[PDB]
Amino acid sequence: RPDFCLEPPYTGPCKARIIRYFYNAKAGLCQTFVYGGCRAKRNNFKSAEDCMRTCG
Amino acid sequence: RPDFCLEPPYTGPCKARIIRYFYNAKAGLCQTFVYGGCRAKRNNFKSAEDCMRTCG
Amino acid sequence: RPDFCLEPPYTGPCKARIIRYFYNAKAGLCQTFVYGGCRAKRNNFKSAEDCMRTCG
Amino acid sequence: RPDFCLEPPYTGPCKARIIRYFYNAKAGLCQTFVYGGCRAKRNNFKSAEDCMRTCG
Amino acid sequence: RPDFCLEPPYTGPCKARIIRYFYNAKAGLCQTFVYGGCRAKRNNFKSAEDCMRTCG
Amino acid sequence: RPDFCLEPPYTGPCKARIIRYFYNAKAGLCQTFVYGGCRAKRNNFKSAEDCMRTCG
Amino acid sequence: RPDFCLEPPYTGPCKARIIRYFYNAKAGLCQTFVYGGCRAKRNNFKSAEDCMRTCG
Amino acid sequence: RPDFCLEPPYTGPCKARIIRYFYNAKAGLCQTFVYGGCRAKRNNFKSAEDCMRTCG
Amino acid sequence: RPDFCLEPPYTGPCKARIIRYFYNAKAGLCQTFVYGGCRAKRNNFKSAEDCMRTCG
Amino acid sequence: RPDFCLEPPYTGPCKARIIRYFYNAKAGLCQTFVYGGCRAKRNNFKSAEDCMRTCG
Repeated sequence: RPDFCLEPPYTGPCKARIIRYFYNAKAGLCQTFVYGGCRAKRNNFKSAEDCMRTCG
Repeated sequence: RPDFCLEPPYTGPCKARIIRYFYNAKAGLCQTFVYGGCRAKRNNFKSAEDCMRTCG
Repeated sequence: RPDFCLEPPYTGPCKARIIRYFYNAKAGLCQTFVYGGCRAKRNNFKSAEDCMRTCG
Repeated sequence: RPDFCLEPPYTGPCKARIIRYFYNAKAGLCQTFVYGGCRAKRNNFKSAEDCMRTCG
Repeated sequence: RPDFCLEPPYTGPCKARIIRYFYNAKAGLCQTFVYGGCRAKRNNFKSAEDCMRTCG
Repeated sequence: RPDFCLEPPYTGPCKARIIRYFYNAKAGLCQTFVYGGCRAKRNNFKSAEDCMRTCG
Repeated sequence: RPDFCLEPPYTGPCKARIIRYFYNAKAGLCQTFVYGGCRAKRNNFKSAEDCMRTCG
Repeated sequence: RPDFCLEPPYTGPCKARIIRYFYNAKAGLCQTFVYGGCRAKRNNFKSAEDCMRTCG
Repeated sequence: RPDFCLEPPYTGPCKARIIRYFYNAKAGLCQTFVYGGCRAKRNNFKSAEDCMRTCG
Repeated sequence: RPDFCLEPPYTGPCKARIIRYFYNAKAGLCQTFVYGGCRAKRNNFKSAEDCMRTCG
């Protein structure tokens, strides 16, 4: 799996409360987190399917 | 049905106001609740279809 | 995890070509499969989020 | 619950393969079926949430 | 039409601002209202299609 | 209501099987029909909400 | 085109921040506006496709 | 408006029947067409909102 | 690519927190930003697919 | 970018006609392709946003 899959979720400086998925390396699966709407990091997926396939 | 279907809905510490479904064992059906966006428990479904099938 | 998470994906007798998710116990993650539209088994999720949480 | 909730699912004369929900009075929950796209009966829901609330 | 179709829309105690549909018996059609996310009444539909068919 | 609301649903020459809504003047409400994907007439709505408001 | 297509967008008294489309007669096209969630006027479309066809 | 807004809709060699929008320069608005799923040209929009804004 | 693809993202005067995509000419790809809900500029896409094709 | 981003799109053995995105290394952007519904490879994204961020 890609190295960015090991990064902690990043909400960012923006004010939106949008649900995104990130890979939790410790748990071994993708979980939800609140994304601000801008300046996203690579461990940020709009689709859980994409999260599992890319990082799983 | 799985034991987690008996736990009460858990909103969590996050600030989002997202609608999710949980199985209400008493009522015998799935109902809506507000999910915060993180630290979800197992009785939390994005799709009502999934909620009925998994817990119904 | 629930025992139904161990059953193979079931397309069913119906003629629709709808994408659903099922838990692949060997792979340790949820994958896609084509659902016919009726007579679904429990290892059938409309949302990948629901699949990981329920069976992961 | 409304009397139409006791009707069997009706696919109709049209050629589409769309997933809809109907209340299965015997099973006591909503299930999926393939809707043709036209001439729908009342026990036909686009949302599973609506199906459980209206007929549950 | 079902008796619950005659009830006024109920937002509920929760804080979400989700759009739902309710049947306006006076107007003879379904209209939008803001649902809080929990403790929904029967005259609350996620889909306008479901609202017209159930109450129309 | 607009005059186009009185027109019969028009599927068109294209091959797609997409669900759309049209106003049924006789029934006094919007119903579903299968749209081919091209050369749409005015009594064709992607949203049932839009159909009721425009033609209801 | 219908006369309601000439009305200015109406947000309404409700507290939601939902994106809707309205026909801008001067610009000759549909644009976005923030709908409150209730008491909608006719120049309010959930789908841009519906807006262009109904008012264009 | 961009020059690609003047090109005719292109379905492509693929077998899917997906609805997309294209700008009809003559009609002065965006209309639907069936996209095959691959080798898309620039006058192909997933969202009608994007089509009006980009080409309108 | 169109000249509007070079303009910075514009949130606008409205109060909604909606995610949209804009083309980042320097980065050479589309990124997310928070749109207010009204008075949109041309470098604002509802679909990321549309953003890459139009500006990429 | 990950090595799987260099792989050609893979439709698979299944019979569904679902649109997915894949990274076209030569073009330097994500494009659409038809996915069969099963046995997906890593260069397969449900969201174009995810495709650009993961492979861009």
